[PDB]
Amino acid sequence: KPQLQRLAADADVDRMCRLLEEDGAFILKGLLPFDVVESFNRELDVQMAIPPPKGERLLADKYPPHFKYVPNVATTCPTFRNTVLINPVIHAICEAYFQRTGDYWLSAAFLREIESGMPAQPFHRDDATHPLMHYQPLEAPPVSLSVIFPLTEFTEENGATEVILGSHRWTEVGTPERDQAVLATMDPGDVLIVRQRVVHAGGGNRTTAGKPRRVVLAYFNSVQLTPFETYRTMPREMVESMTVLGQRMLGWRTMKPSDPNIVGINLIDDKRLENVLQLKAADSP
Amino acid sequence: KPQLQRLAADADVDRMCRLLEEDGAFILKGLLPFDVVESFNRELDVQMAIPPPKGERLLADKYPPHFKYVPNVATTCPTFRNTVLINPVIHAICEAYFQRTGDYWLSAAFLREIESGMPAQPFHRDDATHPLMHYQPLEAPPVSLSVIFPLTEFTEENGATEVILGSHRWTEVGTPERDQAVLATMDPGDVLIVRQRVVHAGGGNRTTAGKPRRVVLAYFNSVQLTPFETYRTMPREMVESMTVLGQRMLGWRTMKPSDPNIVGINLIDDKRLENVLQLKAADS
Ligand SMILES: [Co+2]
Ligand SMILES: [Fe+2]
Ligand SMILES: [Fe+2]
Repeated sequence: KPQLQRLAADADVDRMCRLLEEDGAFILKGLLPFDVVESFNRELDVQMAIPPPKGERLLADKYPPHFKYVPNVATTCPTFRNTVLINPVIHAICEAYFQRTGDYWLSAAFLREIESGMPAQPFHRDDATHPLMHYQPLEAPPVSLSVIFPLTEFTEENGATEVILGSHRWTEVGTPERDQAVLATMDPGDVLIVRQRVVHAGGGNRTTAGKPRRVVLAYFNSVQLTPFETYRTMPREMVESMTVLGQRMLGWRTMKPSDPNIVGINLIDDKRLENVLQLKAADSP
Repeated sequence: KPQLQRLAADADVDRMCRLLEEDGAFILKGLLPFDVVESFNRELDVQMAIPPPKGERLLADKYPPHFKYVPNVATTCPTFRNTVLINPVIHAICEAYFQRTGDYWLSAAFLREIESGMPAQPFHRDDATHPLMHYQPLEAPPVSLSVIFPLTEFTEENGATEVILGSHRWTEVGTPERDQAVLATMDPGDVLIVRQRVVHAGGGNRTTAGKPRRVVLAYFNSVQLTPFETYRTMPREMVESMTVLGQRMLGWRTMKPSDPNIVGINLIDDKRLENVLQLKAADS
């Protein structure tokens, strides 16, 4: 079976862009150094250690108490906010991928941890958070890109993501067989990039030794689509410590869909949002 | 030749909905009382008298100087924010129209004034702010609704909006003649309601004298779609003086697209935005 291509960080962007249209997915090998990965893991550990609140939790309250989830990791994990989120290889890919739709930003970035004994996900498309995506035709400009960060090893046994190459060209998901998929086996620091409409499934975790598989999922969307997570409650001090790119990703700046939108989006008083807010940024100068 | 149906403000919503799927548009007669129309007009006169800006204007700078425009009237006109934005009939229509896509909110509401001697708009659909709308099939859940408030009289002289009935079912805009459209002639306090994909055009203004024609356009979108105007810089006192419904329309609350989105949208910390912000409201 044709496998997912593993590319070094210096790989050609045109090539990556074409990989996404032909195969629908690929892996960037060793993008994040191990020190970044381990700093990110420790920040995430802090969040998972927090005793559960007394109040409502929108997603978590639907699941049993052993559910492992960290929402909107950019507000609590400085390593993601300052290093992972603004990786220039990721954004080179995004800019080439989103060329026909225009600007993109971060819709969500969150931790999942899959424990030993968990079954695999059903095969699906990532068209549920913004259901209108389910009706976009294949040839329309893509509005969503999935970026999957393994924070432990992804192996065959512990549930490496199952991806069916070319499946973004299918009419429906149907009920595909597992052996039609290939495995995104990976080391921490690798990155898996998945095109809109590609049929895939988390592999669960069939190990029995008690070692959980840890994944951070980041969804970059056209700025036409409302971010699932809103970063508007970030303190000004935190917002201003980020770079312009980071501020743009977290919804703090006016953005531009492609023509025929010739004005922009996410603005106020006919001015750019960062101007009305007098937003400073770390790399303004 | 079929005309725009004129309906009483208290008409049945099922009939308003049949019209939007058959004609694609209709007119509500006398929805806003005269005292609402007058105070709204007074609040817009204040903004119209604000001196010309010193910095860039994202929209205004794109067009010649006869472009009279007041963006995001929700933040500067209390009558719109406290009365027109939350009108219960408008929302009965919206809830029915957006049933398949789920929750909706305000993408934009703004004032345009069209002086004498202005030519009509080219025929078009309202699919430019969110270009992905161009590729949605006709059968897919609608994600946008246009609500047009005449603040002066719309007449055949001064450029009442031209609407081509049933044109939401066309594959493309094409090159339609002006005589394929019917005119949304209205008095202030009426409301023109236009379905997504309906071909239409601003009438311009064929008059030679007279004050400009004045219109407030509100675009209501699925909460899946990012609001053109962000109301996030409204002061907390202003936000908490509004009703829950008002806060939802202006992006200050977590919202719910339809299943299979089973969590919602516009949340933070796995919590509702209004709960993180400890947001009071006029009616909660
Ligand atoms: Co003719
Ligand atoms: Fe998925
Ligand atoms: Fe229009």
